[PDB]
Amino acid sequence: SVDPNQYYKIRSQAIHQLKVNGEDPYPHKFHVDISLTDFIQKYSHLQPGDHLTDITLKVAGRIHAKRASGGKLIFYDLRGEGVKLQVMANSRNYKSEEEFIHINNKLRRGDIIGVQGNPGKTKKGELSIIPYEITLLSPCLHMLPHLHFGLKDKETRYRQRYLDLILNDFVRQKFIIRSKIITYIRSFLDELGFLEIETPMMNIIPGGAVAKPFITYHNELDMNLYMRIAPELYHKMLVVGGIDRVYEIGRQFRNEGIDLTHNPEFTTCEFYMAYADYHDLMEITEKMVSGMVKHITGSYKVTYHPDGPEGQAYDVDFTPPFRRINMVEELEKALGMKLPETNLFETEETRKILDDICVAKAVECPPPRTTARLLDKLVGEFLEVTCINPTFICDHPQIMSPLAKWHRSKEGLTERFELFVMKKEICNAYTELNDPMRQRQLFEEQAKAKAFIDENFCTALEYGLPPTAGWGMGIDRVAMFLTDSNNIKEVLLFPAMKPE
Amino acid sequence: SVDPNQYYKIRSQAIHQLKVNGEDPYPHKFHVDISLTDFIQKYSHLQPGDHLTDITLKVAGRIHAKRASGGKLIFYDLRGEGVKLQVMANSRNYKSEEEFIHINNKLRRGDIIGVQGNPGKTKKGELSIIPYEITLLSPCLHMLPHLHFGLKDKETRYRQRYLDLILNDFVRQKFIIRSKIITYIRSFLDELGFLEIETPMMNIIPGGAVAKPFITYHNELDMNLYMRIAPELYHKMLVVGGIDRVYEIGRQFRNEGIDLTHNPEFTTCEFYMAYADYHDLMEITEKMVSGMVKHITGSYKVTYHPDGPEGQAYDVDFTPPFRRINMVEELEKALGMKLPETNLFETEETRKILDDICVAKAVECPPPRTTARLLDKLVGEFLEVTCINPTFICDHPQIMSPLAKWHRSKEGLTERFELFVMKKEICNAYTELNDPMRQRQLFEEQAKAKFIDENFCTALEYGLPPTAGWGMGIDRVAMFLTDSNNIKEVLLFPAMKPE
Repeated sequence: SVDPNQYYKIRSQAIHQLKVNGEDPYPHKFHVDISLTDFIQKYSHLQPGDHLTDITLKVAGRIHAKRASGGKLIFYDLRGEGVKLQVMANSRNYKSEEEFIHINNKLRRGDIIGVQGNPGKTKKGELSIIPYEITLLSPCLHMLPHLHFGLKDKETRYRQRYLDLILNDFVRQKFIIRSKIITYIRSFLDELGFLEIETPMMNIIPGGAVAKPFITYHNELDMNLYMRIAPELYHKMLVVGGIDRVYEIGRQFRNEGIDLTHNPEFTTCEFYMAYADYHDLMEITEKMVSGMVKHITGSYKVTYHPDGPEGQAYDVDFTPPFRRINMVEELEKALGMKLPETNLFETEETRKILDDICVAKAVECPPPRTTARLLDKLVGEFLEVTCINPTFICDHPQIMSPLAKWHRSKEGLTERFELFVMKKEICNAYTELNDPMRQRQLFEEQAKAKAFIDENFCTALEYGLPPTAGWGMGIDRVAMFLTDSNNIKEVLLFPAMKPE
Repeated sequence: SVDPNQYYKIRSQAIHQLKVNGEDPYPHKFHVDISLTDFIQKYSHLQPGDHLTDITLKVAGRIHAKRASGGKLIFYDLRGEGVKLQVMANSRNYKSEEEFIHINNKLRRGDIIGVQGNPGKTKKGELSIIPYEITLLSPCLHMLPHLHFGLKDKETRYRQRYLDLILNDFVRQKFIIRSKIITYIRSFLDELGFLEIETPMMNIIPGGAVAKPFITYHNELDMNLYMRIAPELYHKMLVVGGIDRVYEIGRQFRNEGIDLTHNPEFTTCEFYMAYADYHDLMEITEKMVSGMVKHITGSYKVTYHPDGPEGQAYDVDFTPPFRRINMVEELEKALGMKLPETNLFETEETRKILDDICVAKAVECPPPRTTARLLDKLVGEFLEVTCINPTFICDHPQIMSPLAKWHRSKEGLTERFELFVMKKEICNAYTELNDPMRQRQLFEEQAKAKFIDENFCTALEYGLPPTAGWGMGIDRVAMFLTDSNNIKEVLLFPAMKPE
């Protein structure tokens, strides 16, 4: 058999031969009279045997199958826009029989062609176009996988997305879903009077987050810049400036390991809303997420395959209202035991109480075994695994929530929630800090662990930030869950890949 | 008078004392019953003298002016959402007289306060809220500029945008316009069946563009990455994959000088459309841009100040159809002269004809004086300066358009256009190249003048349909539609040379 390299060499020669022969297989243009989708909807009503010799139309697409029948009849499987239309190339209906031979002899599977012909339906009842003229618009120089075998190797799909999209329609449907999600988010927030904003992705200071950053050098400034991890601080500065409702769906950057659940660049949505608290955002999140799912999917009911198409299937019910649980209470109810008072979560006596609880319940916790990390491990093992449907986990302790405002009624807790779906977090929200002295404390304590402080942002707080609530969502993970992908590369058009 | 640092120290102490005194001026929250804008529309019908003791409402905002009248009556100018509402704090109407004294003594200009009170209108006819209780929500610890004097120093405005927004409402309107522009573009393209996509901003190779790049090191990969200059190559790979219409409104990065018209990161919109040429995109561009202007501004007519509010004012008429000019033809018509044949633009004698023409018409052109650069200077001096209204400049010569497909009818020209507004280009479009050998040639020529995207060459070897591309600088469009002669005016947080 021919191998891929020999096929590519032979076909490049043929196309080169077409050029020198005055038949350049890359012509200036091909105006399409109608899309394949319109053609199918406009002419699906025809009866087996029909042929409209009175209507000539120009369509185009890519050849996926070429089946010769008798030598004066050829069938082409023409694909585009996720649909398919048969080209019944019948010599007697072509411009001329000599040209009919000439065009069929040059066309191969994968070629992009333009078809000018008549609508019709075969005797078997297959909607077809009877071509008067076929034009090779762009040839496929490479050998495509066997028809019906397709492209299944994930590494190849992710490194050649164009090939994945040529062969796999479900991949096209995935990225349509992803775009619909972002579009839906903008519609929802725009209708609530939020201003969609653009803030810097390059900053002079890295800031207090533990995340390892991308560093780049600015030659004109003789200075280093750091790629952003979140737009948070710029958004609140705009809230200080009087823009009460702001959101940004943008790229963030993390300089860490690349694998199936980690990409160096990713997409988040953050919004900040003056004079709201986390209960306001909870109601906002419920309506947005439930409405998104029903609008894009058709139902509140969604099935998801955490381990792959052949693995277990989980039914995820987005029917509002979402289940609401308070972290400490449900953790007590799930353990079947009373935990210490919430204002005692900083004493060492409660730390070992929790340490013992992890020992007794075989809950893994690597060092440091702090109260915060032990609680976090216990919650993930007793409360997050339970959250298959969308579930708000609420009122986290302060010792686990440094950035959030304190709870008004309950000592030691904060005004915070996390929305969990399929055991994973999909958005974070809490009432923000607006005391400039408290913000300076947090920046210094973050800096102490690093070894910077955003003095500009501290100054902005000194001018006055109103009470504000913040919200953040990972778009990629939402896209995974709504495209039934157990992998982040499935929802990234061009995922970062560890080089060959 | 007190200087700003002494004011900040005195007010910080006072707020600290409020804390230790159990009246923390940062309370958890303040629920607003109604926005200032809704309040104004709902209660502007009231009569001078009215006071609705039958309605209690909670509003909030920032104090911009505090004028005491007699000691039991104080007026506060409360601002928010770009609007303004007066608080007529009347002691007889407050919760209690001691609390009324206590709250007014702590409030200063700039403080964010919550007001619970009754709608009403004073005898002068000013819509007001009669407070039953005022709450300090966040104090302004810094001295603000004198009322009526505001913030005018551009450098200060750009380094403290929050302060610029506090003091200058026109700045708020500008960035509302900017968001409307991006939103309008998405609306237009989505309705034409375009898929809004996200393509990588980090790549392993810089690519052939002359642009100076940002380089960053990936530790886990032990490799350098380059910040993108355009998403072009990823979009066409998606068109190869069968997604015929794609667009991306995203950030690009250039590592060059920072000044009033240059920022290291900026926003463009690119889209690619299978089976279209530049005439298709010309009609698309006309409808999008004209419709955008009328939708956001209310008219096709826009006024613009290239040199500032006190300088010359230009009327820019976006009424379709836009004027269309063919570069070589109008350059001949404008020069009053016949140029050489369009297929002779590579001979040295045609280069010297043009060199002489620039000498005779005093058109500055620095070396190298190639045919391409001499034409470009002549076009900018004779054809682009005239383009005040939106004007399509079309059919550029091949010698000036390496990325564009060749024109079938006119030898030496390409299938290309540029949309010019106020003498500046705002979008470029042409019929793309899809011959994989030709793209490889272009990549090789780009590489010698310094790389080759082998992956993108392979994708073309699988087959790219005839496709047309389109690109627009959002920032420059935002400038022209917010009457800004400066890029920092349309960037929320512009890059700034270190103090």
